Amino acid sequence: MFVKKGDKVKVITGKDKNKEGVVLAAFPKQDKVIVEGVNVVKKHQKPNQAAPQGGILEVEAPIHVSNVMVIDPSNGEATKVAFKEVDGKKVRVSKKTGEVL
Amino acid sequence: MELLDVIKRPVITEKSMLAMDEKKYTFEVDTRANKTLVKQAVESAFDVKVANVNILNVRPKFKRMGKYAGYTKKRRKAIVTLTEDSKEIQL
Amino acid sequence: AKVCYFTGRKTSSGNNRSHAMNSTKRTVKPNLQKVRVLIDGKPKKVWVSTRALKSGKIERV
Amino acid sequence: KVKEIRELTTAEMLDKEKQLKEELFNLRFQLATGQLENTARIKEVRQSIARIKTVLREQ
RNA sequence: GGAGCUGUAAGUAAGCUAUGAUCCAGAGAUUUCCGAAUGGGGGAACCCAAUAUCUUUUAUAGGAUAUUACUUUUCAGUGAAUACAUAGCUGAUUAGAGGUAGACGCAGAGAACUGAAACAUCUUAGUACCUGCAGGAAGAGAAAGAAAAUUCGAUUCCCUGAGUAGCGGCGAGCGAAACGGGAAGAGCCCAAACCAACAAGCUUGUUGGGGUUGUAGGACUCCGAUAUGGUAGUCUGUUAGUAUAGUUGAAGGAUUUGGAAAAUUCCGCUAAAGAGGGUGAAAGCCCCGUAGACGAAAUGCUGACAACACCUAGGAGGAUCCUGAGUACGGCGGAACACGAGAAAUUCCGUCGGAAUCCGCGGGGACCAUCCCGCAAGGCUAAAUACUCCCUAGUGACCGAUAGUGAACCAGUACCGUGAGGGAAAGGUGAAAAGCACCCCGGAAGGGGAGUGAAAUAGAUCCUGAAACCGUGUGCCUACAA
RNA sequence: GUAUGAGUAGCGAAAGACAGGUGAGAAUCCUGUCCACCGUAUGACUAAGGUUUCCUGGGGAAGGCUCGUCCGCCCAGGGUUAGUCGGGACCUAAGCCGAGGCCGAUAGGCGUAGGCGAUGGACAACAGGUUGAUAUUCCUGUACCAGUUGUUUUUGUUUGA
RNA sequence: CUUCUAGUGAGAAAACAACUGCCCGUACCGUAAACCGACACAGGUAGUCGAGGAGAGUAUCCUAAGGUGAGCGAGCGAACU
Ligand SMILES: [K+]
Ligand SMILES: [K+]
Ligand SMILES: [K+]
Ligand SMILES: [K+]
Ligand SMILES: [K+]
Ligand SMILES: [K+]
Ligand SMILES: [K+]
Ligand SMILES: [K+]
Ligand SMILES: [K+]
Ligand SMILES: [K+]
Ligand SMILES: [K+]
Ligand SMILES: [K+]
Ligand SMILES: [K+]
Ligand SMILES: [K+]
Ligand SMILES: [K+]
Ligand SMILES: [K+]
Ligand SMILES: [K+]
Ligand SMILES: [K+]
Ligand SMILES: [K+]
Ligand SMILES: [K+]
Ligand SMILES: [K+]
Ligand SMILES: [K+]
Ligand SMILES: [K+]
Ligand SMILES: [K+]
Ligand SMILES: [K+]
Ligand SMILES: [K+]
Ligand SMILES: [K+]
Ligand SMILES: [K+]
Ligand SMILES: [Mg+2]
Ligand SMILES: [Mg+2]
Ligand SMILES: [Mg+2]
Ligand SMILES: [Mg+2]
Ligand SMILES: [Mg+2]
Ligand SMILES: [Mg+2]
Ligand SMILES: [Mg+2]
Ligand SMILES: [Mg+2]
Ligand SMILES: [Mg+2]
Ligand SMILES: [Mg+2]
Ligand SMILES: [Mg+2]
Ligand SMILES: [Mg+2]
Ligand SMILES: [Mg+2]
Ligand SMILES: [Mg+2]
Ligand SMILES: [Mg+2]
Ligand SMILES: [Mg+2]
Ligand SMILES: [Mg+2]
Ligand SMILES: [Mg+2]
Ligand SMILES: [Mg+2]
Ligand SMILES: [Mg+2]
Ligand SMILES: [Mg+2]
Ligand SMILES: [Mg+2]
Ligand SMILES: [Mg+2]
Ligand SMILES: [Mg+2]
Ligand SMILES: [Mg+2]
Ligand SMILES: [Mg+2]
Ligand SMILES: [Mg+2]
Ligand SMILES: [Mg+2]
Ligand SMILES: [Mg+2]
Ligand SMILES: [Mg+2]
Ligand SMILES: [Mg+2]
Ligand SMILES: [Mg+2]
Ligand SMILES: [Mg+2]
Repeated sequence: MFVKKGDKVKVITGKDKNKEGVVLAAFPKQDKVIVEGVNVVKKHQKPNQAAPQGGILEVEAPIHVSNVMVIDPSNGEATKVAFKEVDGKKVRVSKKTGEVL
Repeated sequence: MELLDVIKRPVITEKSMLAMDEKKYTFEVDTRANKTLVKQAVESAFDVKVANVNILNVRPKFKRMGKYAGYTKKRRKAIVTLTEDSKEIQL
Repeated sequence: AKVCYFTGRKTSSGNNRSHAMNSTKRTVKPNLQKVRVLIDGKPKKVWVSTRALKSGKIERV
Repeated sequence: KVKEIRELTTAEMLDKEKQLKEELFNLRFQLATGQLENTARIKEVRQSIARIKTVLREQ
C-alpha cells in the first residue's frame, strides 16, 4: 500500500473526516489501515479475555486505505505520493512539495 | 529409518503411568518399525537395557468438526520393559 | 498371427449376396499353408500363402 | 545458518546433523510432556537439518 | 519487492523479519507407499525374498543402500537330441509396455431403432460402439493425371459447377467430378543397367561410386566443365526479439443532504490516461489501474548471421545394355468409386491363371481402330486444412442461484446400488462485528430491558420477505335453513 | 412449500409393584425389596459381518415411535500388549494366473513349466491372578520349540566322526 | 516327517550358563437394538458348551447357573373385530 505503518495520515472520507493520526497497523491484504483515535468502536467484551469485568471496550477499527492521505511532515498538509529514486534508493515523495517520504 | 526417528514420543495416560511403576514405558513409534528395531532404538537413545518389547497398532479413529469428518492418524504403540538392574527412563 | 509371413495376406471381411441381394458379413481367408522355410539361415515353420509359393522363389527346405 | 553450513566441512556437517536430530528428538519428548515452551524451535531444527542435507547433496 | 509475516481460520501459544522476512518469477535439490509396477507374491497403497557392501549385537535375530520382471535389437560366452552345427541357457547391450483430451487423423471390424407411411433390395450408414496405430496435426502429394477452347502441369482446403450429370424395388431417397475463381505453394530420393573394391564358390553376395525418366531418360562412347546455385539439415555458436516476475505513470477542494459523498451547488485542474474495478450511495482528478515510458540474473521459444553438414553440371551419338513379375492383366467371389452388375470403365481385397517390355506399356467410362495424353507395379516431402484437455489476455442486444456446468457453497461430494452405474440439496447480516457488556424471567432454550448500529420487524433460520397455510383483535351478518 | 384427512390410524408379541435416591423436572434414570419371564435359551463361547458401537467423565439440541436426569445418541479423554492362539515367513485341493508355446480380423482365447489359492494337512504353554476397559498376549509360577555365544566334558580329523 | 545312499565333510555331540525369536488380528456386539432385512423391524444368521426332577429324549412342564421384565402409559370393562 502507498501508506505504511507509523506514517502520519489525514482522513479524507468517513465520519472521522479531517482527523489526523499515526498508522497503528497496516493490513495490505485487506487494503486497510488503523489510525489511532480514528474510527473508534464500542465493543461488548465478555470478561473471559483476562479483563475481570468484560465491559465495553473502545478500540479503533480499520478503514480502507483509500480514505486517508499521508501528511507531508515538512508542511503538515496531506498530499499524494510519487516515487523518485534518491541516491540510488527508491523512496516516497510528496507531490505537493517534492519533500521525501 | 534413523534410530532417532524410530521413536516418536512417549504416551502419558493412566495405563502408561501404571506401566512406569512396573518399569515399562509406552512410546509411539514409527508405524513401519518392528519391535526389534524399537528395542535397538530405545537402548541407543536411553542407555537402558530392554527386557522385552510389546507392540500394538492403534487404528485410525473417526472424528468430526462441524460439517467435516475424518480419521485421526494411525499410531503404533510400543510398551518397552527394562531389565532389572537397568537404569530407569526419565521424562 | 495367422498372416502370410511374406506377403502379409490376412483374414478379412466379405459379404454374402443371395439372389435377392441379401447381405451378411463373412470372413474371407487367404490360402495359407504351414511351410518349413529358411529364415536368417535357420529353418522354421511359418504360415505362407500359396501365391507366395507359386513363384518358387520361397524356399521349401 | 546456510553460510555457516557451507563453511563447515563434511564430517562437521554430518556431526551437526546428528546433534540436531537428537535435539529434535528431545524436543518431541518435551512437547509430548508439558516441558516445551519455544515450540517454534522444532521447525527451526527441522529446517536446519534440511539445509544441511541440501548442502551435502550439492557438494 | 520493500514491511510486515507464520493459508483457509477465528483464537490463544511460540516465533521470523531492513543481516530484507512473508510474497512473486526462473533454475535446482528432496520427492514415503500403490499404481505399466517390473525381485517374488497379492484381496492396490501390503507381505516375503536372493545377491553384494555396510551396519546393531559377544553372537543369532535386527537395520540401510544398490541390483535382480518379461519381451525386442546387438554382442559375447556357453551349449542338446547329433558329428559339425543349431536350438536352448547365462551375461551384457538395446527400446518397448502404461496414461491421455469424452477433441481432431488413419485403419481393422462394424449394428439397430429409423425412412420407404408395411418390408426383404435400398435407407438410417460405413453412422454409433469396439479395437490398433498415431501426429501436433494426420491423411494426400510430384501425373502410366486433367482434357479435347487446345491446352494445363504434385497434393490439400474454400467458392462455383449443382441438387446439375447420374445412381435408385427408376420407389424412399442417394448424389458427383472436371473446367472457372481463391487460400498456399516445393520439390525430391532410390531399384536397374554400368564401374571399383571386397568375400566366397567365371556368377554372386556386401560396400562404395553411377542414375532417376515420357518434347523418353539413363547407362555406354565422345567431347568440356571441374564451377554454378540451393536446402525441407545442426540441442554449433553470435546477435536481436519474445514468453515466464516487475518499475514508473497526470489532475479537487469546498458547500447541501446524509451514519457515510463518489450524489447536490460553486469554483477549479488533468487527459498519448473519460477502459475497467474498489472505496461507508453514482469518483476523469481517493485507491488499484488505464494512455505512455521503461525493465530480466535465470530458463525457454522464435528470427536472423556465421560455421559446419548435405545436394547442385553442358553438349553430340545411339551399336549394345537398363528403366520396379507371379507384377499388370484375365476368370470367379466380394468391396470402393455419387454409379445398387448394370453396356461398365477406373480403384481395391481373396482365389486361381498369367504379359509385354520402347517397333514397348497404360488411359481417354463396354470394346476395336485412329489420334491425343501419360510411364504403374519403390520411397519421402513444408503451407494452405481439422481439433482444444490445458496456459495467457480479452469479448458477449449470453445465464444471474429451479437460471448458468451435475457442481458459484469442501460435487462427482452426500445419498442410492453387489457392481458397472445413477446422482442431489445448499449463494446474500452490516459500511464496519461494532456479532447484543451488564440486569431480569428460565435448568436451559427463548425472551424483556440495557447497549452497537443510519436501520435490530438488519440478531446470525440474519437484504428484500409474495402466495398457499396458521393465528389474534373485531366493524357487519348468522342457530326454520335445501 | 403448505394444507385436507386429523389431533384421527399407529406407537412393532410378554409383569410389574412400591420405598428411597438423584434432579428444574421422573411410570420411563439409579439403589433396594418382592413378584414375574427364558433356561438345547432369552444362558456361556466363538466364525463371518459390523468397524469403535468397548471403558471413564460430561450433555439432553437432534435420534429413541411416550418420557428421560438415561442410551448402542452427542461432547472429551482413554482402551486391543503373543516365539507357542488364528494367519504370514510351511504344504497343497477345487479354481485362478501363466515365461516360452498353440490358436486367432484387432482385442485377445487356451495352455506347459512355475506359481497363487483353505474351507483341509503340518506345527512349541498351561494354571492362577490382575485393569474401568486387554489377556493361553500383562504379572506370578512352572514349561516347551528353533537358534546364538561361551565354559566344561567326550570323539574325529581325509582306512574320515 | 523317517530312512537310503549320492554328494559334503573337520569339526561334531552332550551338559551347563547366558542370550535371541519378525509382521498381521487381538477392543466390543455377535439366535442381535451393534450382522443381512431402508427402522432400536415378531424374518434370516455357520460351529462349540448347553444342568436338575419326572422322562427314551436336547420332547414336555417347572426350575439351576446365568440372563430378562421387551422404550408409551392410566382408566373404563359398550358395540364390532
Ligand atoms: K501386478
Ligand atoms: K478435446
Ligand atoms: K433395417
Ligand atoms: K411407416
Ligand atoms: K504427411
Ligand atoms: K446441389
Ligand atoms: K417405395
Ligand atoms: K547422385
Ligand atoms: K475512498
Ligand atoms: K471509479
Ligand atoms: K532469453
Ligand atoms: K464398375
Ligand atoms: K486419360
Ligand atoms: K494422360
Ligand atoms: K433490514
Ligand atoms: K376474521
Ligand atoms: K400432510
Ligand atoms: K389436519
Ligand atoms: K449421562
Ligand atoms: K502366530
Ligand atoms: K485351517
Ligand atoms: K541320517
Ligand atoms: K483380546
Ligand atoms: K431321570
Ligand atoms: K431338560
Ligand atoms: K419404557
Ligand atoms: K370404555
Ligand atoms: K362382537
Ligand atoms: Mg501383536
Ligand atoms: Mg512389485
Ligand atoms: Mg418403415
Ligand atoms: Mg509428439
Ligand atoms: Mg508427351
Ligand atoms: Mg496515478
Ligand atoms: Mg465533482
Ligand atoms: Mg457401391
Ligand atoms: Mg485397365
Ligand atoms: Mg483377381
Ligand atoms: Mg471413349
Ligand atoms: Mg501439412
Ligand atoms: Mg432468489
Ligand atoms: Mg444449479
Ligand atoms: Mg442441479
Ligand atoms: Mg422491515
Ligand atoms: Mg429477512
Ligand atoms: Mg317450519
Ligand atoms: Mg333465523
Ligand atoms: Mg375419522
Ligand atoms: Mg413396544
Ligand atoms: Mg425345548
Ligand atoms: Mg457404553
Ligand atoms: Mg456415559
Ligand atoms: Mg423424545
Ligand atoms: Mg498356523
Ligand atoms: Mg491361462
Ligand atoms: Mg505369453
Ligand atoms: Mg499349535
Ligand atoms: Mg471385555
Ligand atoms: Mg475379546
Ligand atoms: Mg429383530
Ligand atoms: Mg439355519
